[PDB]
Amino acid sequence: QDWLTFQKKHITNTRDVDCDNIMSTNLFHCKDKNTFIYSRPEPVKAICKGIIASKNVLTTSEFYLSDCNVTSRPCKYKLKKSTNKFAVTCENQAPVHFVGVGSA
Repeated sequence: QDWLTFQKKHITNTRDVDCDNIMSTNLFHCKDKNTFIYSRPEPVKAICKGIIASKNVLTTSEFYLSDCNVTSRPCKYKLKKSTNKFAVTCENQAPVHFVGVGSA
């Protein structure tokens, strides 16, 4: 989509996110699982340096990222708080898509 709205979708202001509450917003619209990126926008975009075409890149740094995984309970979750690097799809040297946490 775009660099700015990607922030609205995955860039949050809190490491301790009430994702359990947030999910009632159509943004998450009672999702099963979503990771967030608690970061400044600039550090995030820096991963995409050199990336013109749309392709995913792995973060060189570790970021404060949490995964809301829905339990057996309907739209109720567990929070998994992690600090790791992530993969994002960059285009025009801007992250627009989140691929997921998973790396060495």
